Amino acid sequence: NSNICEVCNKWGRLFCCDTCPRSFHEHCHIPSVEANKNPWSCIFCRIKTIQERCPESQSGHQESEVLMRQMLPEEQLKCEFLLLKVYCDSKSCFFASEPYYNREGSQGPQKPMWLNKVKTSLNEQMYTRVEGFVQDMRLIFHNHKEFYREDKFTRLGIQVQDIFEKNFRNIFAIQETS
Ligand SMILES: [Zn+2]
Ligand SMILES: [Zn+2]
Ligand SMILES: [Zn+2]
Repeated sequence: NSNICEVCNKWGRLFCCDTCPRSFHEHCHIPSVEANKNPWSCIFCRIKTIQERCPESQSGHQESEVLMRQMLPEEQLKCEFLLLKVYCDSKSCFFASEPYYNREGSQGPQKPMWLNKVKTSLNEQMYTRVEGFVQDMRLIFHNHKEFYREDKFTRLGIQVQDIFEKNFRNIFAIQETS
């Protein structure tokens, strides 16, 4: 197994996966690492298995169809994974915790959002469809863009959104286009 967290790339108190070499801190894994379960499989492994069990799930889908899906166990897991994929980028630190807004010539967003809030929402099963999750994720980056305006810091929003969007298209096998 690995000696650093797959998500945050640090050593510490790690829990090792039984079916692959990855390792995680307890609250870096999504969901948080389970109390017992021997063997244990991580979220990467559990996603692999869904794809192997249904090979045609990798065929192209329309975004619109994927968003209307109900949050049944397998879509809940893919959303969890997609969220984990964003936390794997170090720049996620700017979007993790609750923001505040006091900049000359800007107003705060009507609906603030951050990664840890979406984590808690997924944890508490507050989304009934994929759409609710995706909307809150996009809202994070949209809020950033509108607030920081021409300040070059807006680039951080574009960049982490791109990681979100790429992984969205991969996990949910969105039809490739030109
Ligand atoms: Zn970690
Ligand atoms: Zn694994
Ligand atoms: Zn099948």
